[PDB]
Amino acid sequence: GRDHTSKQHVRSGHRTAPKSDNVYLQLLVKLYSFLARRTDAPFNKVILKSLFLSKINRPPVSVSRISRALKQKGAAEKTIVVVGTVTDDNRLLEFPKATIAALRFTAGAKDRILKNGGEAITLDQLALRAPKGQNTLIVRGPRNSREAVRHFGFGPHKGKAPRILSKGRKFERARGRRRSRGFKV
Amino acid sequence: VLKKNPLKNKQVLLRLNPYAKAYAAEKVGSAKVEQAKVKPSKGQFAEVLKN
Amino acid sequence: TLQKKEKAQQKTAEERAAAKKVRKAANKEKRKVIFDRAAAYQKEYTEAERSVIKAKRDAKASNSYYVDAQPKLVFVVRIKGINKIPPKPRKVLQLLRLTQINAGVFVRLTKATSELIKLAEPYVAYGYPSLSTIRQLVYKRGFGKVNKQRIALSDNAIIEANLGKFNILSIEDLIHEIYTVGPNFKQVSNFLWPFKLSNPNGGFRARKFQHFIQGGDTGNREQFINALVKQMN
Amino acid sequence: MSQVAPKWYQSEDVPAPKQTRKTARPQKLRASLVPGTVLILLAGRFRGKRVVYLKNLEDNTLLVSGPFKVNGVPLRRVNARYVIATSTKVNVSGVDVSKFNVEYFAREKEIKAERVADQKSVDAALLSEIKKTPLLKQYLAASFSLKNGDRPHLLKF
Amino acid sequence: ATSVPHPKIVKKYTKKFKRHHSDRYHRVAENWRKQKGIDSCVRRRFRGTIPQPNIGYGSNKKTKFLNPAGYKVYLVKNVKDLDVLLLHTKSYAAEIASSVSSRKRVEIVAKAKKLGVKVTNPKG
Amino acid sequence: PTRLTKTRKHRGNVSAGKGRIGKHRKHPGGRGKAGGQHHHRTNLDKYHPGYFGKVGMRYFHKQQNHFWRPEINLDKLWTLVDSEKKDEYLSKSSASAAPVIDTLAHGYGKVLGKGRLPEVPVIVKARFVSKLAEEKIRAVGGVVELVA
Amino acid sequence: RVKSNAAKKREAKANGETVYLKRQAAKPRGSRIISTEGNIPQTLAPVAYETFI
RNA sequence: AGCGUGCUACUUAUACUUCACCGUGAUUGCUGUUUUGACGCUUUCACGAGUAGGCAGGCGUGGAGGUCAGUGACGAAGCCUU
RNA sequence: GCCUAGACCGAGGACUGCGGUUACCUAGGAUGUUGGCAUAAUGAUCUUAAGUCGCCCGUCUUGAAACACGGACCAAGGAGUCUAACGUCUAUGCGAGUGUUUGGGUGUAAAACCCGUACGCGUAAUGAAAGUGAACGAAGGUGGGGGCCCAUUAGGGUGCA
Ligand SMILES: [Mg+2]
Ligand SMILES: [Mg+2]
Ligand SMILES: [Mg+2]
Ligand SMILES: [Mg+2]
Ligand SMILES: [Mg+2]
Ligand SMILES: [Mg+2]
Ligand SMILES: [Mg+2]
Ligand SMILES: [Mg+2]
Ligand SMILES: [Mg+2]
Ligand SMILES: [Mg+2]
Ligand SMILES: [Mg+2]
Ligand SMILES: [Mg+2]
Ligand SMILES: [Mg+2]
Ligand SMILES: [Mg+2]
Ligand SMILES: [Mg+2]
Ligand SMILES: [Mg+2]
Ligand SMILES: [Mg+2]
Ligand SMILES: [Mg+2]
Ligand SMILES: [Mg+2]
Ligand SMILES: [Mg+2]
Ligand SMILES: [Mg+2]
Ligand SMILES: [Mg+2]
Ligand SMILES: [Mg+2]
Ligand SMILES: [Mg+2]
Ligand SMILES: [Mg+2]
Ligand SMILES: [Mg+2]
Ligand SMILES: [Mg+2]
Ligand SMILES: [Mg+2]
Ligand SMILES: [Mg+2]
Ligand SMILES: [Mg+2]
Ligand SMILES: [Mg+2]
Ligand SMILES: [Mg+2]
Ligand SMILES: [Mg+2]
Ligand SMILES: [Mg+2]
Ligand SMILES: [Mg+2]
Ligand SMILES: [Mg+2]
Ligand SMILES: [Mg+2]
Ligand SMILES: [Mg+2]
Ligand SMILES: [Mg+2]
Ligand SMILES: [Mg+2]
Ligand SMILES: [Mg+2]
Ligand SMILES: [Mg+2]
Ligand SMILES: [Mg+2]
Ligand SMILES: [Mg+2]
Ligand SMILES: [Mg+2]
Ligand SMILES: [Mg+2]
Ligand SMILES: [Mg+2]
Ligand SMILES: [Mg+2]
Ligand SMILES: [Mg+2]
Ligand SMILES: [Mg+2]
Ligand SMILES: [Mg+2]
Ligand SMILES: [Mg+2]
Ligand SMILES: [Mg+2]
Ligand SMILES: [Mg+2]
Ligand SMILES: [Mg+2]
Ligand SMILES: [Mg+2]
Ligand SMILES: [Mg+2]
Repeated sequence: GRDHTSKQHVRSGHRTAPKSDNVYLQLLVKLYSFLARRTDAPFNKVILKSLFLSKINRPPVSVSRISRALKQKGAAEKTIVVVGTVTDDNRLLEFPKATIAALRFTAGAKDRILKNGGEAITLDQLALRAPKGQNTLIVRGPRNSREAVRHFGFGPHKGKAPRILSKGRKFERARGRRRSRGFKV
Repeated sequence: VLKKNPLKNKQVLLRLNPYAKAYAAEKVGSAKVEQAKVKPSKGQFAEVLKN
Repeated sequence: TLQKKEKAQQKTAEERAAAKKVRKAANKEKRKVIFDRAAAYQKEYTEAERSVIKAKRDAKASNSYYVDAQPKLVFVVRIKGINKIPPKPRKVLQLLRLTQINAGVFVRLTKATSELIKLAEPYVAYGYPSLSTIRQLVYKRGFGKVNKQRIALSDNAIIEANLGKFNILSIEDLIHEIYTVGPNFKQVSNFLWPFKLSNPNGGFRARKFQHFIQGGDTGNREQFINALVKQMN
Repeated sequence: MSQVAPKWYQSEDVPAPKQTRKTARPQKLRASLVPGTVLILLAGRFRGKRVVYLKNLEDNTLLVSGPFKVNGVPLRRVNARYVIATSTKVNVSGVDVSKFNVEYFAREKEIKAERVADQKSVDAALLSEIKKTPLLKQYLAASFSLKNGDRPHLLKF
Repeated sequence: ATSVPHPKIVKKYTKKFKRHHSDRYHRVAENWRKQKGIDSCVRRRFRGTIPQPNIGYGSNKKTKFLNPAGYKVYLVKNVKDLDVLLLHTKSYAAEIASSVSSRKRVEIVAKAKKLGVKVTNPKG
Repeated sequence: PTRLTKTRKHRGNVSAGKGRIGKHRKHPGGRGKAGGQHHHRTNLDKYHPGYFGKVGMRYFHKQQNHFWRPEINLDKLWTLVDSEKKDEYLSKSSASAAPVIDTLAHGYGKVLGKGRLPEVPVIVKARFVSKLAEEKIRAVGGVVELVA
Repeated sequence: RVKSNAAKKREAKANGETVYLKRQAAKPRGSRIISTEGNIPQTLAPVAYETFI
C-alpha cells in the first residue's frame, strides 16, 4: 500500500489536440507539432497550444487591436499573428500597411488589409517566411468581454449581472436591490 | 533493461568503482595495523572494577 | 537495398567506433579522477578511525574520558503500514518521503529534522548507519530521481549528469557525501529515491510497534540499525 | 473472429536475434569423480549396477565399463548427475582410453566388431587390476539397492 | 508455430465468467452481469466467491487475438474476401462464414489453397 | 440522439443516478416558484435580488412605438456615408461642400457622442443629439440640422 | 538580522573573503575530553523505598 | 498443552523486495528514412480499493442514408447442442 | 577474501552504451547440447471425486443470512421520454452584424435549389420618471505578464490575453 501525497491517475487538464475534426486544422497541428518538437523556439510551442484552444478561448481580434499593437514602439513592421478570426472595425479612421497571418479573415478585414497595402496570409504561409516566428507579435482578443462572463461569480455585493430574461423596472429591482425595500445587496 | 547488483557482478563493480581493483590488489579488506603492545588502563580506569 | 543498408550500417559503425575510441580516451582521465577520489576517501576513513581510537586510548591513559562526537547522520525506515495514522505524523512521514512500509531515507541530524523524526518516532525504526551499510544500500537499491522517475544507478554518467554541479562524479563520491555529512547532503539525499527495502530475513521482534528500549522495534537503535538493514536489504 | 482486415503496416518479417553473450564455459565435475572410481548407476537400464569410470568425454558425459564380462554393462556414456561416486578406486593408468570420444558413440540388434574388440581390450586390463583387490569383482558383479533403515544422508560411499 | 513467431500464448483466465446465481435460477442466464446490490457477497468480494472480470486478466498485446495455431482469424464470406490476406498469410488465417453455400465454400477453399491462406474451419 | 444520453449508461444500476436515500420523488420543494419567501429565500436572495416587491409607477397602455429612438454614436456616423464615395468625401469635404448624413432615413433617432470623428466637415440630420455629440461635430467644422 | 548580514557581508567583502549568512539549526556536538582532577566519578545506586509521613 | 518470564528456531495476508503480463497517468524520441497509419510508432517511470454519484471507452437491439456490383432455395433468419 | 548446496525466472530480439581482460569477455535481459514424442508426451474445457473455503438475492437501513419486506417456475411485455423556454461547455457558418423556410420564386413536388422587406437578438447605458447619455492623456498610470526585438552570464526594449 501507498500513502498517496497526490491524486493518482490524473489527466493533465490541458488540451493535447483540437476538439475539432476539421482535417485542415489538423494539418496546421501536424505542421506545428513538428515545429514545436524540433526548433527550441518558444514561439512554435505557443502556437501549437493555441491551435488546440476552443472557440471562446480564441476570441476574435478586431483590426483595431492589430493597429494598436503595431503602434508600439519599434513594432510597426512586425508580423501580426492571430490564431483565430480577424474581424473588421468600422470605427477605425485609418489602417497601416501590415502583414497579418490568421486562421480566418472576414470580408471587411481582408478588404481593409489589402486596401492599405498589406498582406492577409494563412498560418502555413507564416511557417515558411518565419519558421521560428522571428520578428512576430502575437495578438489575443478580449476574453472577459464575453456576455456569459457577465453572470460569472454572481452574489451579494458582487456587482455581476443577474441571469434574467427580461429587463425593466418590474424585473429584479425591488427587494435586495434597494434600501427602500428592505436591504440592498 | 535489467539491474545487476555490483555486489554480485564484479564487472559492474569495476564499472562503478574503479578503485575496487586496488582495494582487491592491496588487500585493504585485511590490512594490518602496526602498533606497540601497550595497556593504558593500569591506573585510574580500574575505577570501573569497583567503587 | 541490401547493399545500401549494409553500407550505411558499416559507415555508421566506423563512425561509432571512432567516436567511442575518443570518448573512452577522454573518460579514462575522469575514471582516474574518481579512482583517486575513492582512494582518498578510504584513506581519510581509516585515518579518522585510527585518530578516534588513539584519542580514546590517550584519554584512558591520561586519567580522562574521551566523549565521542555526536552522530551527524541517521537512516530512518518506515516499518508501519499506511492505515490509521494521525494527520501530523502522517504529514511528517510524507515530508520524509516515507509513504510505504519498509521505505528508508537518510536524514542529517540537527534540531529541525530531529524534532521531525521525534514526531514520526512511533512508526519508524532508525539508527546510525555504517559506511558498509551505506555502500550496500546505494549499490543494490540505489535509485535516482531523474525527471520525476525512479532510475537505477547503473552507471556513473547518470550520477555525473545529475550531481556534477555539486562535485559528485561517482557512486563513491555520493557514498562519501552521505557518510561524512557534506556540504551537499541535501541535494544528494533528495536525488536518492527512498530505499524500498524488503522485510527482515529472520523477522522482527515478537511485537514491532513498541520502542526498541521496551523490546519492540520503533525508535532509535543506533548501531543495531546496521543489523536491521542487513536483515532487510 | 470479426471482420477486421489486416493493415499494410502489419509486417511479416522475422527479426534476427540479438547478439548473445552466453559464451560457454567448461563443465566442473565433482571432486569425487576421478577416473577409476567405482560408480553406482541410479537410473536407466543398468540402474543399481556398480561400474568403473574411465574417461571424461567432451560431451560432459562419463565413459563407463562394467566390465561387461562381470556385469553385463558395456562401454557407454552416462550423465554425472545419475551417478553415485563411491570411494573405491581402481588403477586405470594401465587402461588405454585414447580412442574413445563422442564420435565413437555416434548414432548410425547388432554391435560393431570394433566395439567388441575394444570391450575385450579394456576388460582385460580392468580385470587384471580388479583381481588385486579381494572381493572387488564380486562387489562389482552385485547390484546396489537401499535396504530398510538406509539413510543416504547418513551413509558414506 | 507455423505462423509469424510469437511469444508463448498466456490466457490468464480459461474458464467462463458466469453471472452470479445463473446456476440457482433458470431465468438468470450465464452472460456476465456485475452485481450492484448493497449487501451482495459477490460485489463485496468475499473469500470463496466467484472470480470477476477485471482488466488484470487482459491478454498480452503480442498474443492477443491469436488462435492456438498462432494466427489472427479473419471472417470470409466470399472468394473476393481473401484478397485482403495476400500479404498476411503467415499472420492471419481465414474463417469461412456459416451461411456461405456448399458451392461457394468449395471455391473459397480452392482459392485459399492456391493463395496459401490457412482455413480455420476446413471441413464443414 | 437517445444513444448519447446517460439514461443508456445507467441501465443495470439500481437507482439510475438518483441516489438510494434521496430517490426521485414527485415534487420535493413544491412546483414552480413555490416557497420563494420561506424555504427558497436563500436561492432568490442570493441569485435574484430585487425579485419581490413593487418599484416605480405604472403606465397604463404603454405603446413602445412612442419611445422608438435608436442611437448612433459618432465613431459609427461615417458608416452611413456611401461606401463607394467615402474616400472622395474624406478628401474633398470643405465648408462649401460637405457630405449630408440623413440619420433618420437610416433608422436612428438620436446621435450620441462616443468616439472621434475625422477632422472633416459633415452635415448631420438628426431628430435628437447630445450636448457633446453636437460639440464634436462643430469642432470638425460640421453642423447639426434638426429634422422630424 | 538583516543589518547584521549586511554588516558581515561588507566586512568579508572588505577583507576579500567570504561569509555565510544562512541560519543553521542546532547541530550535534563534537568530540571532547573530560578532566577528572577533582571530579573522580561518584557511584550512585537506586534508593530503597521509605514512607515519610 | 496452566500462570510469570527469558531464549533458539519455525508457520503464513490481496502487505514488503525482484521479475512477467494488463490497464491508467505521465514521459524519451520519431518528416532530405515520412516509409501507402503522426487520431500513428517508440523509450522510460510511477500508480491500480470502492457504495451514492460523475465521466470516459466499448458490447448488443428496431428502423434509415450510403457502401460491400456482400450471404442465400446448391438453403436466409430462427431454434438445439462438452 | 575463499569454497560450497537448492529454488524461481529467461522479459528483450541486427548494431549503437558503460566497463573489464587486453582480439576476447561474465560487460545495455538464455544459450549450448542430448534424448524422447508427433496414431502422440503436451494443453484446454465439460462431468465428477477429493481437499479447502463459500449463509439468499434485491431493498430501506448506523447495522440484514436474518425470527425485516418482494420473489413457486418459465416465456413475452415492462419504467428519466417528448415538447416550450432556458444556464454552462463544445463543434460549425458568418461576423458588427447575424438568422433563406411567415411568406414569395422554383421544382424531377412535403425534398433540393433560389429571393427579399420587415422583424427577433446584438451593436448604450442609466434613472421611478421627466430625461440625460460614454477620450485629460498615444483610449490612462503602477507592479507583474507568455511571446517578440536588441544583447553578450547577466542586462535592456516591447509587452497581447
Ligand atoms: Mg458586454
Ligand atoms: Mg530526505
Ligand atoms: Mg527462514
Ligand atoms: Mg523471530
Ligand atoms: Mg530478530
Ligand atoms: Mg510477530
Ligand atoms: Mg506473536
Ligand atoms: Mg534479502
Ligand atoms: Mg555375472
Ligand atoms: Mg476466456
Ligand atoms: Mg474464453
Ligand atoms: Mg489453470
Ligand atoms: Mg439459467
Ligand atoms: Mg452495506
Ligand atoms: Mg441455417
Ligand atoms: Mg461505470
Ligand atoms: Mg454509470
Ligand atoms: Mg454505480
Ligand atoms: Mg436490479
Ligand atoms: Mg444506481
Ligand atoms: Mg443523477
Ligand atoms: Mg429506489
Ligand atoms: Mg434529494
Ligand atoms: Mg414561514
Ligand atoms: Mg414595437
Ligand atoms: Mg430610455
Ligand atoms: Mg557569501
Ligand atoms: Mg491450543
Ligand atoms: Mg516467553
Ligand atoms: Mg510460557
Ligand atoms: Mg527469534
Ligand atoms: Mg507470468
Ligand atoms: Mg507521446
Ligand atoms: Mg491509424
Ligand atoms: Mg497496489
Ligand atoms: Mg477502480
Ligand atoms: Mg443499431
Ligand atoms: Mg421499433
Ligand atoms: Mg441500411
Ligand atoms: Mg442445455
Ligand atoms: Mg527471449
Ligand atoms: Mg585481428
Ligand atoms: Mg551481460
Ligand atoms: Mg464453511
Ligand atoms: Mg426495503
Ligand atoms: Mg425511509
Ligand atoms: Mg431498523
Ligand atoms: Mg440482504
Ligand atoms: Mg433476528
Ligand atoms: Mg424495515
Ligand atoms: Mg413479519
Ligand atoms: Mg415495507
Ligand atoms: Mg422474505
Ligand atoms: Mg411471499
Ligand atoms: Mg423548403
Ligand atoms: Mg406536394
Ligand atoms: Mg436587422
